[PDB]
Amino acid sequence: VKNKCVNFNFNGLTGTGVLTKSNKKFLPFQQFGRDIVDTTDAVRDPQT
Amino acid sequence: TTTQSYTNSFTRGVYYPDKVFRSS
Ligand SMILES: *[C@@H]1O[C@H](CO)[C@@H](O)[C@H](O)[C@H]1NC(C)=O
Repeated sequence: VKNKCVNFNFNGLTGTGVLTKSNKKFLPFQQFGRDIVDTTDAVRDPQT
Repeated sequence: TTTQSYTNSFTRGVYYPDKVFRSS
């Protein structure tokens, strides 16, 4: 479910927040996301 | 047979340390 506050357990990465579609350019080997202060930003859906 | 001449690597041989996307 997107555009709604949900607890996520993406591949063992636990957390809380809101998810949606993105236009990122993940390289095929890229799996996680982060920012300049090292906080997980984007998670590649393991089943999508 | 083979040779063992020496050259400079210049700026080359940098990989992605992790599998974590980053921008700007
Ligand atoms: C997940 O597995 C199902 C069952 O084999 C398959 O139909 C689907 O395409 C798979 N999806 C991914 C992203 O691997």
